Amino acid sequence: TTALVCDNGSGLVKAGFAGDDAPRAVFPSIVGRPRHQGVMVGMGQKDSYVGDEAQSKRGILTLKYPIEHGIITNWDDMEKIWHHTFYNELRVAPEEHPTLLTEAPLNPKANREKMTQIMFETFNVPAMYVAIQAVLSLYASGRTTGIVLDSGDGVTHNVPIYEGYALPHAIMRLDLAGRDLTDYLMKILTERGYSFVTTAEREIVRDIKEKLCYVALDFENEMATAASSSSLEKSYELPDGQVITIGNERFRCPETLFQPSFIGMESAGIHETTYNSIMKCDIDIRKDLYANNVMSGGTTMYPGIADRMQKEITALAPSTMKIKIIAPPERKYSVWIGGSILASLSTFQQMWITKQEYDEAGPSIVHR
Amino acid sequence: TTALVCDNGSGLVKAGFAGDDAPRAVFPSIVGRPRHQGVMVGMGQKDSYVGDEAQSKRGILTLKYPIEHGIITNWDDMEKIWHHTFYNELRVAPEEHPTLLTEAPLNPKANREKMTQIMFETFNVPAMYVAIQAVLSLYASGRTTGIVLDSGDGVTHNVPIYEGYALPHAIMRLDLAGRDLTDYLMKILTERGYSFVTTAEREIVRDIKEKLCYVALDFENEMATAASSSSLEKSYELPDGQVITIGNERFRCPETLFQPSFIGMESAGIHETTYNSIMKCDIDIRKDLYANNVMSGGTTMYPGIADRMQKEITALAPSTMKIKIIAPPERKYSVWIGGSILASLSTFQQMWITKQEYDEAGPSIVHR
Amino acid sequence: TTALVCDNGSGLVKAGFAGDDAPRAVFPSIVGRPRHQGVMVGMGQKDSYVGDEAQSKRGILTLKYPIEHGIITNWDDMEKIWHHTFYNELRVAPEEHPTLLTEAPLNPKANREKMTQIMFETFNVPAMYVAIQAVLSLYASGRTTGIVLDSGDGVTHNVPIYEGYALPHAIMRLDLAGRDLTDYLMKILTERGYSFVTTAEREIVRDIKEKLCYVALDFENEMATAASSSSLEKSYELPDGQVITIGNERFRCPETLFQPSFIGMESAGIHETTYNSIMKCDIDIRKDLYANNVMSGGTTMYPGIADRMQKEITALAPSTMKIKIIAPPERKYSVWIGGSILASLSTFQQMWITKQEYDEAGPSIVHR
Amino acid sequence: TTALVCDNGSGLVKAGFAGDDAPRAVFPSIVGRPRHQGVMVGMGQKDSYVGDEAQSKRGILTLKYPIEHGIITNWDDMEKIWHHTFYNELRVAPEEHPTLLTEAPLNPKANREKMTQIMFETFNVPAMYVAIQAVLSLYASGRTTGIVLDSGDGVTHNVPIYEGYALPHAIMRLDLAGRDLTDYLMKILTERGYSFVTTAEREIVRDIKEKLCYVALDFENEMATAASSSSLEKSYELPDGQVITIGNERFRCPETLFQPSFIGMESAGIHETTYNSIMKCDIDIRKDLYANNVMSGGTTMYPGIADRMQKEITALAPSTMKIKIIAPPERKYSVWIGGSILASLSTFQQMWITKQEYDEAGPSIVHR
Amino acid sequence: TTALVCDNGSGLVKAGFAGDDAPRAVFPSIVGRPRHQGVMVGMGQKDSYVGDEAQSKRGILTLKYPIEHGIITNWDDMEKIWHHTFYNELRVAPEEHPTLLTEAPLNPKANREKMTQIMFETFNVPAMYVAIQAVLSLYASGRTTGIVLDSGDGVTHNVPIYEGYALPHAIMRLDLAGRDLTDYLMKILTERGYSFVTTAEREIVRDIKEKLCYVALDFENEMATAASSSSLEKSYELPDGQVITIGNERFRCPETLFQPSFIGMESAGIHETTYNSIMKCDIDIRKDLYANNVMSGGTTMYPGIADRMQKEITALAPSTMKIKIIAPPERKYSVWIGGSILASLSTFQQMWITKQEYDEAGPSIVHR
Amino acid sequence: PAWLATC
Amino acid sequence: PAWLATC
Amino acid sequence: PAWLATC
Ligand SMILES: Nc1ncnc2c1ncn2[C@@H]1O[C@H](COP(=O)(O)OP(=O)(O)O)[C@@H](O)[C@H]1O
Ligand SMILES: Nc1ncnc2c1ncn2[C@@H]1O[C@H](COP(=O)(O)OP(=O)(O)O)[C@@H](O)[C@H]1O
Ligand SMILES: Nc1ncnc2c1ncn2[C@@H]1O[C@H](COP(=O)(O)OP(=O)(O)O)[C@@H](O)[C@H]1O
Ligand SMILES: Nc1ncnc2c1ncn2[C@@H]1O[C@H](COP(=O)(O)OP(=O)(O)O)[C@@H](O)[C@H]1O
Ligand SMILES: Nc1ncnc2c1ncn2[C@@H]1O[C@H](COP(=O)(O)OP(=O)(O)O)[C@@H](O)[C@H]1O
Ligand SMILES: [Mg+2]
Ligand SMILES: [Mg+2]
Ligand SMILES: [Mg+2]
Ligand SMILES: [Mg+2]
Ligand SMILES: [Mg+2]
Repeated sequence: TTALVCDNGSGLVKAGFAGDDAPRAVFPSIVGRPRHQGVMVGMGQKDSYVGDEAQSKRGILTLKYPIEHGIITNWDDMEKIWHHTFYNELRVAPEEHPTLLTEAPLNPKANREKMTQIMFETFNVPAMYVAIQAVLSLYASGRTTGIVLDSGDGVTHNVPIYEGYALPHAIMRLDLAGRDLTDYLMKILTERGYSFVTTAEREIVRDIKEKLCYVALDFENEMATAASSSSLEKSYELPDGQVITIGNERFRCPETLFQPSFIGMESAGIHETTYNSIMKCDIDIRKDLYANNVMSGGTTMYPGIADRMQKEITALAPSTMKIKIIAPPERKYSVWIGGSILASLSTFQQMWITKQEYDEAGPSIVHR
Repeated sequence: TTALVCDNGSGLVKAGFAGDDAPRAVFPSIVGRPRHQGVMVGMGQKDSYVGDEAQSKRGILTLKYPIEHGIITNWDDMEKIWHHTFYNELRVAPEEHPTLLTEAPLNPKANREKMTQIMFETFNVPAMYVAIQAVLSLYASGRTTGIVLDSGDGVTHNVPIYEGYALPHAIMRLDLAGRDLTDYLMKILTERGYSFVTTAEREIVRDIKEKLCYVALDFENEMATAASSSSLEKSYELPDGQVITIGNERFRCPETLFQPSFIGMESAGIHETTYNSIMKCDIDIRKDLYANNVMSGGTTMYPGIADRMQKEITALAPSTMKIKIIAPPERKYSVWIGGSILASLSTFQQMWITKQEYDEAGPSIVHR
Repeated sequence: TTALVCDNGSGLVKAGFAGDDAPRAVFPSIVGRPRHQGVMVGMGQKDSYVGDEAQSKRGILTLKYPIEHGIITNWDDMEKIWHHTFYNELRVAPEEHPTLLTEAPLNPKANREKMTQIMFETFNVPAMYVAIQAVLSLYASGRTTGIVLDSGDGVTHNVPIYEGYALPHAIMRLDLAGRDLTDYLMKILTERGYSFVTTAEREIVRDIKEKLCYVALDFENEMATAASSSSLEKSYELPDGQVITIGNERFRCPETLFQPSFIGMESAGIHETTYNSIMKCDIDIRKDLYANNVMSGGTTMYPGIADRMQKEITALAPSTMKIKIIAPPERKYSVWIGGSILASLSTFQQMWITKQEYDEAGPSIVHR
Repeated sequence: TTALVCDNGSGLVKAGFAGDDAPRAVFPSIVGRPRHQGVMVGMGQKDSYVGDEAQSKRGILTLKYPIEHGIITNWDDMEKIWHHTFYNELRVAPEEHPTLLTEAPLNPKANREKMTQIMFETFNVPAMYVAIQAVLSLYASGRTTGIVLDSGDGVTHNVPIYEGYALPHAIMRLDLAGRDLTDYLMKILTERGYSFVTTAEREIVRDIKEKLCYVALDFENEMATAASSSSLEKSYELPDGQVITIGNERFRCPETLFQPSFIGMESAGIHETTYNSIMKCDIDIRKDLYANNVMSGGTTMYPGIADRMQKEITALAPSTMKIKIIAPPERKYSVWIGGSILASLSTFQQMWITKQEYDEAGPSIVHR
Repeated sequence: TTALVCDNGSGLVKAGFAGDDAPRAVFPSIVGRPRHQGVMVGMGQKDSYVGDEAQSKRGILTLKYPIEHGIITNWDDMEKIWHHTFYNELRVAPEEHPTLLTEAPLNPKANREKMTQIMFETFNVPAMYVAIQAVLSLYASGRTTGIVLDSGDGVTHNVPIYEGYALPHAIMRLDLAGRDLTDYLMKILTERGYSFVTTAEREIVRDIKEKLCYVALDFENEMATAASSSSLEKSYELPDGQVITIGNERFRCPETLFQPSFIGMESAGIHETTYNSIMKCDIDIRKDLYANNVMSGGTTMYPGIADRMQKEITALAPSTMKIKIIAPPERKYSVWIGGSILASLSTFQQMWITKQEYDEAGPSIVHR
Repeated sequence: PAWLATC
Repeated sequence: PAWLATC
Repeated sequence: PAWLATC
């Protein structure tokens, strides 16, 4: 039977069937529980909500993400997320389909071990596999060489690959992704007089970020332009009909990706991180990596991100090197697309971890 | 057996059986004692009259309400009222029927405690329950989301409810209701030379209010119209054949709901109160509250009250949002209708407080 | 044993036994003394005469009324009249019959105190009671609501009663009654040349008043008619056979009840007094009082009195009020009939004043 | 020029000039008319009498008050009274002095309008003003805070004032004043054997009240004392020389102020009315109101009235409250004295209603 | 010249001179305007009252705070408050002294800009400076390392500081302070029978809070002890002499600081907020922050607050950490004391913003 | 009395 | 009024 | 409330 490809991101769950061009189910990885006392007996007072239903009723719910920084922190809620995915979005019997899951590099081993245990013992999936997200993104890009820059909601990481050979010593990872940008945007919106505090309002700020934010090609010039003219200001209407105006906060929030000091991090920006990763590789490989700089993940969807990345890498890399920032139009689903491509290959059918292998070798088999 | 629903309002008692569409017994919550001395020996004269009989004999009695501002102040009178409604009006044995009572929010605890004690010890009711009036008002409307403005004889309050969850931190209450409007009408009728000072004449003034008062869409425009023409003047015939004419007093009386400063209170009007209650709620549910503004209680029966409230809220709230006020024809009995619906639901049959539970957990059980 | 009931009016004694339909003894309350020298030893002349015998020998006697304006002014004569009533008219033994007496409202307390003292300590009655005449008059009418207009020989008073409760603050009294009309008729009859100056001739004038006087529906029109014609003249025959004719004096005499200014009093008429008494009452009961104007007493026996009172009250009271004046054919004995009814009731038997408690507390008991 | 101050109460007219310490003219508000036939052509019979002229000729006159319960009921008689005041008593040209008038609170609006119209169009005053009597009482008492209990001939009212701010929602008013006490005394004196029925005799009874009545500190104990001893009795000599003895009627008359039920009113006594007025004010105001109970008007001149009021208020109010009652020896003229003080203030000269304003705005100006 | 230090917080204004030990002027940040009609002429009736004057006259005034949650909402009232502070409390010429103000962290920029504009233009101050309150608290404490927890009337915030370096990314702000506790206490007193609804009554509830409330070391056991015994009850006397008894409401009010869900807030308690702020800092800093928890502001004056905070933090923090909370006896004025110290330092004299700099660079200079 | 309606 | 403290 | 958007 066809396999399931489930990209358990920190912010979104993207699930579907191997071979499909786009994921069938795409809902936020959120679990909400009521924070007030119900007073009407006839109402269907369900004790928890997941995904889309949690977004709809977020006014009375407290929302919790079970995944933070690519690490599952609440397993009793991650189980609800997976149960929803299988039984209400895809509406399939998990035991009839092998499942392909994804994880970020340099993650704790216990995360993958617990994931495998839950898949084999609660859903009793026949066979499953766990793949590194950047490799799947490269698969989706349709090339065997390049350096992937995947940034989602919890983690940003780089993975250089040359002719199908991963260079694990050059892997890079930053715990700075869309959620940190959302928190920073919440912080700086306070300057104009808007106060967003509750977990429900964090979703409103996330929507504001997704709609009105962009990356400036030159930060200081953009700040000067904003401070002198109102042409860069936009308006957004909150759910209760009151309208807010956002100015230079539009491009200050994404700027954190290049100046992590904005949020108190000592790390280097994404441009410096990718340049350092490239320099970590062999001298004979760098020329190709410069020209195959792939981008994936939701956080790379800001307009102007590719231009800024190219400009910065050109500033860092030596002259006479040709730098390309490959930014497909479907970056949001590059990981899942690649997983679907990988799951449908005939040569991959021997890589599955079958239930019998798990039983005989134990959870440690997943590190093969 | 069928349950008993008794909406013990501060101005009227409305009692009946669960499942019926309207209350069987509806009489004023009045107790009257003779104030002169009898001289005829062959009569069956009695020391106290209750309900309608007190209204018929009001000429020789001092009428006094046992309930003021939703709080029971005289417990012997209240016991008399309850005895009357159970035996003379409904003609039932209380020990055979569970009784559903009502109360306003933010009332003293001792009120519920003593009500439960009287119901169990004196009338030997098998089980009872005390609900909140605004919640039952929603059942009467069938919906489960909305902000209820209940205005009776003694107390006006707001209760926002969303998806069956009450937001108690947003509940508002004013001690300004039909009683205060009757008193203010008594005060301002003196300007035309009519003097009502006795408690029996307060009933005449209440009838005048119920029959001739209305709410102005624009208060100053009506004030100008009244001074410009007698088109607004109406005549009322007193019990002794006198005919009295009232002009701008028709809409000055109910205007006190929107300008409580007329009676010396610095509280905000009902429109401001409901708007403030809505703004006390989460930003994600305000759109639904604005569109489900429900009205109940007697004092919401003035002609033009709904339009005035809609105009006021529309002024207060931001545009681009549909302000809609639901004013059913049966507003007067909505609380009792809802209590009837609730007492019949099979899901509610486990919420009754049983005598077995009460006589071992103590009077504090009623606060569950 | 049966209880005696006798109302000692200013003009007539009406005595009898409780339960009967009419008083057994009805005689004028006068005491006559001889005023000439006896010149026959064998005549067996009596020192004084009482009642009918005094009326028969009026030629040689000076007649004195012991009661004036419902106040006993001569106690020896009043005791003599009571002795007559008991031992010659009724022929009973007061010691074995409880006696019910009556008096007008707003009377001096000493009057009642000395009345009860004489009753207990002189005649040694077992028990006695003193009742207000208007209440008995209402009893005889067989109703519990109404404003009684009692008008005897000495006093005219109004007593509003609603459902058995008297309103003593609305009681009106007017010291203008049959005797004043008799005196006025004596005065105006001089215009025609007839001079009645002695106490004996006052009785003849009283008989003339009783047999020839009536109330004009419209005083001015009747005066004009009498001036323009002799159609209204009547004739009367004196005891000595001489004949006199009475013209407009027939209706001028009783007109004093409606225009007391004819005899120098500035008090209002009986119609206006009744209206004022009604307006002293609560607004709610005026409608019932207007429809239950009960008449009683001798002076309410003038033909046309009821119609004149209805016309005047209708003129005073507002429209839309049903004004009905109840004037039974037995008005003259209404007080005694009511007293007979009251004394025979079983429930009334607890309200007697037994001689034991009179001795215990003294005459001051009667006011309880 | 000097301003005129006229305190047109129900009982007396107190008129004078602003700045003087006491009213110049103080005469009863009486209009008498002859009620007999003149038989001496040579004498100056005169058609009507006013003030002291009527009082001294009351034998042949019928006396009528144009004011009843603070409301002018006969405007021709009131114009006559004012003409007397201006021309015969003060001997001034009213067109050369501005006049300051007074009226009780909660009066009909037409009362001020007719008063202003008569003053401007009949007497042609240059300017006038209409004040509240209870406010002028504070000016007379020389303080800015306090609750004034003003009780005259027709109306009793309470007015709380704080720091010069009136609390119109707490103003109380009773239609029970000296005239009602006079009528009750007339009624009560009948039970002792004295009959007063004419208008001229009402004045004798009022004089008896002013001379002999007092307020008992403990009513029940006083009643018990008078019933056991004659120490409380006093004797009064009528104009014709008859001497009447008055017993417990001395203090039963003024007791009506504290137990209005004696005269059939169900209102509360003056102590309860004052306490209720205080409890209508804000909780931070009550401390000062309790300590500044100001009394004014004639009916507050009964001996022991202040002590009885203090005792009753202390009983009602909570302990630890310093309840104090201010009873100046000149309580009778406190309203006029305050009017004199006010009319002389320089800061008040802007508040006069000049005839120009009346012409260009009509009577309606007086309600601003 | 000496500099002014004005700590205009949400509840109180604390003003004085730099270098002085304690603030000279301490008055509530209240502006009251009359809410009733004045009737007495002149007598110094002002159109508004400020500070302690408004508190004295709060019975007749409607009180409004110009600052809410640390944000100025009415700039006219704030100009009024500053005018009062400078001219009537301190009695100084603003142009003669440089003034030091304070502000809460994460406030709107427009607030600070408008404050600077008012200070320079309306008051013509020579130079001024705006400081973060938590920083001044450390100056007052006399140490350069620690995490300050400042809880005033409007805001509660945490500011970690290590060796004089702030950590802006770890600053936490919580819009829950003394005013919210006052409102919760007002709501919670109703269940016991007492109603406080007016602005003036809100000041009485604040006094009850400041006098009778305390923080329980173990909330559940404290609730049980209160329920099972009356040993915890206290009595408080209202201005009108009424005595109220308060039980478990004493510690349920400040318990909201640790369970904001009591007032419907989704945020975490102050202990959780401080722990989260500490965990936001670098691993090498946390040891010094755990031992230097500095409390400040009025709302940290509840008895037992320090013990509860220490217990909770020790529960959250790992063992082997020396949790220590510094609570000086004068926390209320710690911000002002720090401002006094800061303004006196010689090294600070270059930080003043002179009017030259302000007008040559615009308001934005204040953000440097 | 002396008013316009009641009393 | 009809409460326990204020009103 | 006192702010500009929420609260
Ligand atoms: N159009 C957009 N512009 C900017 N950011 C976006 C956009 N769409 C999504 N994002 C961000 O991407 C994050 C999720 O990215 P994605 O990688 O698809 O999910 P996950 O991070 O769970 O793998 C969200 O937190 C959101 O803030
Ligand atoms: N048609 C009407 N118009 C205006 N007011 C009304 C009308 N009917 C009733 N009322 C007012 O409503 C009050 C009673 O309302 P309701 O809520 O039914 O009783 P309760 O207040 O006891 O719950 C009465 O005091 C009366 O003044
Ligand atoms: N038929 C009559 N018409 C008019 N007046 C009458 C008539 N009969 C009696 N009266 C008057 O009624 C008076 C007696 O009234 P009554 O009530 O019977 O006795 P009292 O007044 O003594 O109680 C007599 O003085 C007489 O003048
Ligand atoms: N010394 C007194 N003792 C008792 N009552 C008095 C006294 N003096 C006057 N009165 C009563 O007060 C009334 C007049 O009071 P006042 O306030 O002067 O009149 P008004 O305010 O109606 O002009 C009179 O009707 C009288 O009955
Ligand atoms: N002794 C006390 N106990 C508890 N709370 C207090 C005490 N004193 C003051 N408060 C609270 O502190 C608040 C004022 O705190 P403070 O920081 O001094 O002023 P501001 O909030 O203006 O900075 C007041 O609203 C009050 O409720
Ligand atoms: Mg991803
Ligand atoms: Mg109701
Ligand atoms: Mg009779
Ligand atoms: Mg007066
Ligand atoms: Mg502070």
